[PDB]
Amino acid sequence: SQIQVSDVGTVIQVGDGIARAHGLDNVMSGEAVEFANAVMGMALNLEENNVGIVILGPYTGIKEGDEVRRTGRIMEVPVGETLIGRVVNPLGQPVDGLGPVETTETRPIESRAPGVMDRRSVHEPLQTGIKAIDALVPIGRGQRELIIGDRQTGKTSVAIDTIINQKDQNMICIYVAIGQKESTVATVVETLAKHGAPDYTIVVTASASQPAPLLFLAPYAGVAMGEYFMIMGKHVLVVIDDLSKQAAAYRQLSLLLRRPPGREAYPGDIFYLHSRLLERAAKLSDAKGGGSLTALPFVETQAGDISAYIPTNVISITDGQIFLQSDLFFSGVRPAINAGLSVSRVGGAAQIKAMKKVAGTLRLDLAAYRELEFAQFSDDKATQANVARGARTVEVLKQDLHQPIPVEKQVLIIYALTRGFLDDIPVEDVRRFEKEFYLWLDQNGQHLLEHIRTTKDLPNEDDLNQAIEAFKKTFVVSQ
Amino acid sequence: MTRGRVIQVMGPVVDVKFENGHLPAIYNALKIQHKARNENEVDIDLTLEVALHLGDDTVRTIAMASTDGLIRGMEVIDTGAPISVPVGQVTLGRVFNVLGEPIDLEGDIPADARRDPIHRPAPKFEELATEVEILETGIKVVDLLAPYIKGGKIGLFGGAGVGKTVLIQELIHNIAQEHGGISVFAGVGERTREGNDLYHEMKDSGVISKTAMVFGQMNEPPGARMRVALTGLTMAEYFRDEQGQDGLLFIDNIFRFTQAGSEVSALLGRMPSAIGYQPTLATEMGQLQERITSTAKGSITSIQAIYVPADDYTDPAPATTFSHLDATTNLERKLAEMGIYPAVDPLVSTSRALAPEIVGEEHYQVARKVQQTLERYKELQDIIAILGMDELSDEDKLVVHRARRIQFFLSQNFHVAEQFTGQPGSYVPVKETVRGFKEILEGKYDHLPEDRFRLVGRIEEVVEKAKAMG
Amino acid sequence: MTRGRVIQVMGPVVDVKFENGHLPAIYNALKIQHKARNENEVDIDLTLEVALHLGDDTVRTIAMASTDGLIRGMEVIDTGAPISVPVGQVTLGRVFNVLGEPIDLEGDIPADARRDPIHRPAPKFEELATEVEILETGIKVVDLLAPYIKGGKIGLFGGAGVGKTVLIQELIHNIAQEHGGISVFAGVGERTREGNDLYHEMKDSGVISKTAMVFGQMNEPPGARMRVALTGLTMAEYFRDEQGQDGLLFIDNIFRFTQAGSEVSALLGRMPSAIGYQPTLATEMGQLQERITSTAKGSITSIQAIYVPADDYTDPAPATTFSHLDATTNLERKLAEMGIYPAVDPLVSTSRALAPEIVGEEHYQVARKVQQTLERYKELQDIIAILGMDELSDEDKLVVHRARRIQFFLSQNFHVAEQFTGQPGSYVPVKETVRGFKEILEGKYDHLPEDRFRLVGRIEEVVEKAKAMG
Repeated sequence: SQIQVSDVGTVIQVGDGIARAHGLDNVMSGEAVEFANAVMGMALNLEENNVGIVILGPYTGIKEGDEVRRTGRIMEVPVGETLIGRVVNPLGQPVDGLGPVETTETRPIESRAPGVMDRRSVHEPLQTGIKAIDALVPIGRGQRELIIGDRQTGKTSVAIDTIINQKDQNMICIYVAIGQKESTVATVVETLAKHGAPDYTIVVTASASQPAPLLFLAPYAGVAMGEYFMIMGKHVLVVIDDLSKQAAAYRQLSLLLRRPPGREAYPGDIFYLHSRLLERAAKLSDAKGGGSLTALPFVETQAGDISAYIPTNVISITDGQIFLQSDLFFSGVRPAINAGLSVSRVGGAAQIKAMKKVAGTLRLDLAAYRELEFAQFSDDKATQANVARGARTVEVLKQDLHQPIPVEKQVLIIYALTRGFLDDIPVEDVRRFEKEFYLWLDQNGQHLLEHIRTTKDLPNEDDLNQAIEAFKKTFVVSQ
Repeated sequence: MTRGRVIQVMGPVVDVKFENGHLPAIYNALKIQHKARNENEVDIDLTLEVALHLGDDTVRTIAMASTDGLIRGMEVIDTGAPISVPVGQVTLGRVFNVLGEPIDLEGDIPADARRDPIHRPAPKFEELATEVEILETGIKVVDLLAPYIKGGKIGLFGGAGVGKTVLIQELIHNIAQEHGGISVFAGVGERTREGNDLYHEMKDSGVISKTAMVFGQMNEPPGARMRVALTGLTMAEYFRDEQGQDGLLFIDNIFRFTQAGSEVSALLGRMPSAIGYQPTLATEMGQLQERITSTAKGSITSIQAIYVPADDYTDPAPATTFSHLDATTNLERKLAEMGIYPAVDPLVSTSRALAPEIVGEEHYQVARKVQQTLERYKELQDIIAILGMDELSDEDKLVVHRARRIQFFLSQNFHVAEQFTGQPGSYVPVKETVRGFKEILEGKYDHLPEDRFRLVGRIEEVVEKAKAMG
Repeated sequence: MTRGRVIQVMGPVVDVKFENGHLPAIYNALKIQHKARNENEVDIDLTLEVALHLGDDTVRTIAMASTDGLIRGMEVIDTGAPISVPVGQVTLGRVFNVLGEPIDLEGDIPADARRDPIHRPAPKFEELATEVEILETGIKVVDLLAPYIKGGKIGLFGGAGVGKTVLIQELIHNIAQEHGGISVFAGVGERTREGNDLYHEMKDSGVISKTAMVFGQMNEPPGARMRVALTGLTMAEYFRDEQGQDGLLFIDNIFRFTQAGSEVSALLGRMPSAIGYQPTLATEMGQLQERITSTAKGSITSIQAIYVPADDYTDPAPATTFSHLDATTNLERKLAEMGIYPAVDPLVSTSRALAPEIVGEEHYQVARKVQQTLERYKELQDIIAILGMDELSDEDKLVVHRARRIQFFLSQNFHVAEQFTGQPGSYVPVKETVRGFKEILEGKYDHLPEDRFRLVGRIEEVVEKAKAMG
């Protein structure tokens, strides 16, 4: 098994990013093979008289006759620290143009997920800095929280702010945009640079223009790079800007190979395609150095139809979902979070006591308000009382893009409106009260917030004090 | 010799060609144990289950692990038997994969161990028990309103903050105690995260010493997820067969079992059927389900957790499944909010066994009554929140009164609850269960404050609960 | 030499076999120029785009014209490059087919002409512009409520007696003027009748000197209709690339583009996907759409007219399309009836760009307000036609008042309207646009009669309109 055809093949058919070659007698299924023109390809089907190769780049340079050579490496990707601050395609080849990625270690794309015993329950939260989410939809390190919604609901932004808010914490963010527009990718990577985020973020890119194979691979190359830090003591957050686009790329590549379709043209292994992917996001045991890879899967819903195939699949995998309402967005409610349907399961054992106590009532105050209003145009007197702070909560949850809020000052504001310390001020000045109270606390309460922080609790000293301390500001505010 | 060689590798499907007309039978295990002869290869260790005989001395096989690294030409060996697995005391308190290898950290099973083949024909007609006899779980709601049958199939509905794990745990406990029966838990394609939680929950509840576990989770290739229910079934069968016990078989999400089936079918090259399912759906279910039963000796009762494809129950997979269910246990996130645990819906949970021909007038009569009184109370609520409780047609108030005691009397002290309540836990036998509700319906406890029948056992405990705050 | 020969002819699909292992690459053009050697044959002149390499020195090809008359054996020649087309000033004011041949009567393009291949990879990541900068169209409704982005994709909805052609025409004009940018119009499978009308409408509006056109109409074989969007794209790319302009690309009915795709896919022998579409749908769209953008030098903004498969927007084709749209312009046959032209719905037309992070509080604030005041007025109508305008909750009347001036102030003097109005035409810059609505909202013009802000430009013109009938 050395030099001859055993390590060298010849293309029989090239077309639609797929190729069939004779030879390659010694290739291992999953092996990255290399075409003469130097494009890479992965061998999928090991058939008796040919090999099914999925081309990972330009397929027009390849013609029948082109030579195909074995590399002897199961599909892998460069992994390391050098990736940080770099924009690379799914194959670890940089595309930002800042020169080569000097990596030494490598990891295989498809790898086994942490065992049943290899894990430990999530408890450390993950501060998204996005008010509505940290209080109502907590995310813990090692969780997979699906964020699903229609196009233009602000799904990308949420993951952006979340990444920006990872400068304090020890997180190595990874953004994998599958099927997105390079333009949008560029602008995203540019706003990240602004907020000093590529210091801890890697960006794998598989734009709308690239052949299905790359989109199909992008999530996996992403988890790999992230698995490095995770399975090595570090904490990683992985965001996949679009699993629908991957699914679709998969479907395409599938039918191209003429694999019999299953429901909705989608192969029989469409679920496993995602499941095996998100099972790798775990919370490693202290015995394995409790690393943690959190996962934020994006699913784009056509017309808000959750019930759809792919969305229902990816829902039955993840530990809860964040629902971005379409109408909520355009009418003016960023973040367009649809509290009700949104749900986080590991949510709870994530929050720090500060958030635990105050955020509890928030669900109710919002709950009542939600059921009280299709009847657009009047209702009980007790309900006229409920609508009070309920209307003001909605104004506090609303948050401004690119402005991540740290927990300490966040637990106080979520406190105020739930303790009436805001009900006296109309919705008109609620958001003003926020900006106000924040800077006031950063100064006067710069000794109080530290109590919320260091302890993660807000018992007696904190509850009593803060109660009267909110007054320090409300009783000094403008009209 | 009996050595084949790899011909093709289509993802999890692998074809092997055998020389000297050896040809391993359908369902036989094939090990591929290859050591890399060079830096351009990888070390392979994989078992493949034979699926068909395509002719020309070739068998199409389904791999039980990942096929990455296979090279056309690798030699395959025939084990001679289907995937065999450890059975006995040796499996209790331990977690394994489809192959039967432990996946916990307690060391490995000895070669002395008995190992049974997972594939095996179900009991012969002459071998089954004739009379339908109910299995008592010491749990009121269950034993009264939706009696479980010894050897039948219960569908467990509900599983998100409703107490699904506690109920399973409490079940593994009572049977193990008042019946002396081991339970077996099969996790089929459904969140490793959860598998870990439950395992640990079983350490603390202590019920893990009375249960063997098998996990073929959501990250497993189709073959693994498809066969794990057979592995866990075998391990459980050994007790009913050899040690005549009335044991349990929990399968968490049987749907993933069928999903795993279609996922493979397609790959084998089978003509898709309704909704891309396998043409072979019904058959694969029946073969799994027909082994779960009570023979002359012991029995196997299964509580299968069902999770339908996005609200739809007419979908082939579950449509097929229900044909084997003898009762349904619906856990509702409403009774739970009220604090009525077990959150077992007394009006949706149904049983093929709530028939006087089986439970008699005593049980049946009382049962349909508790189900009826709850009917009135359930429908009135709307009238309540409008006209109030003031003068609600005399008798109707009498019902709203008695009902509230009834639904409250249905909650219970779970032995696994003591962990955080203090209260030790109950085990009310159907006999005492019926009586409790019998007298309640007779209004013989209409002078007590609601919370008196709250979270107890027999009706006596309600009286003891009486001498507290009234 | 590099000469192949026809092997098969399956409608528009034609297979060619090449000798001496020449094999033309995928996307290469193949000309068949055959002269009838007898009375039993016909003269053939046809270009074929290579689609795949089926092996045995054979390429499956898609013909760009009709295959009637092909004879197995005809010789095929490889041009060496993909369908190349004329780019530059030479294309302006002219109409062509997919191949790049003019179809107007102004004579033929010289051989000196530069010709670019239609198939080409989109700009490199490092090559794109980083900041999202809005493209100003001097049109109020647009620039305020649904800002177009330089290089993005606008979906134009509505096109039957609502003023769709005027808006396109008025667009080709403003950009050509205040931006110095050429536009390109691609008609894809959609009524020759209409193509003729628009061409002529462009003669009179005079905007045709600033626009090159390409028609691959409804009578064209799949190949023609599929590639015309690439031809017109190339012609437009030359300006952004070589002459750094911020040009436009109109594609009338991109849906027919994808429909043309599936129509071919089937013929190539591809496994149909959802709704018989091509398994390759997403990819073909992205490859077309990813070239439309702003690089370091210039930009390409496209206003794609979308026509969904009978009211349904979840259908694959449009589902795919929307993923690339940065804004939607809905022309409604209601505002038009009212006489409010452009009939651009100020509440349905949406933009990815109406965000303060891009347009700032000045623009954004004013925008969401104009959108909100219109909300009240829109919902009240029903109350109006019932209880009248008498004493409508003070403030609400104030809104019904201010609103009516607002929706009226949104109409405009189109430069292309002067043709039949007399009024010359406007170009209100977003800065002045915002101000106009700013003050209006401040009620600073609540004493003027509705028609005063009717069909004008800035808010000044309203005052000049004041000194007429009041």
